[PDB]
Amino acid sequence: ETRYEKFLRQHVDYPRTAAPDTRTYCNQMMQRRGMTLPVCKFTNTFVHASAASITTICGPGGAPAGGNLRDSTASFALTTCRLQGGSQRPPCNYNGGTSTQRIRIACDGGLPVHYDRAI
Repeated sequence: ETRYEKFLRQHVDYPRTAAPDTRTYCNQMMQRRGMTLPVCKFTNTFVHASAASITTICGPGGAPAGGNLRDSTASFALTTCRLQGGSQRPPCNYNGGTSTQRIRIACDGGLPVHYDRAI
């Protein structure tokens, strides 16, 4: 898996996957996307924009933010999932919120490789 593919798998959900509520969205998506084995990932943001929309952050669609970090020009629909309690052992239960925010990602060679935070 390329670092780019890992970024899409972990952080890109577009169009947004339908779910009954955000807790269920998080529970389903964290598992579907490979983030609950072998341990529960503590937190993860899904960005609801295309790979192309996010990739431009690394170039004309974003701005330098120190080191290899870039801030997006655009605000994006986001869902943020945070693990209930503190244990890495499954079962992995999540809570979640949604927002519309600019984002700060790490780029390498013009492509996204990590999600840093919402701005």
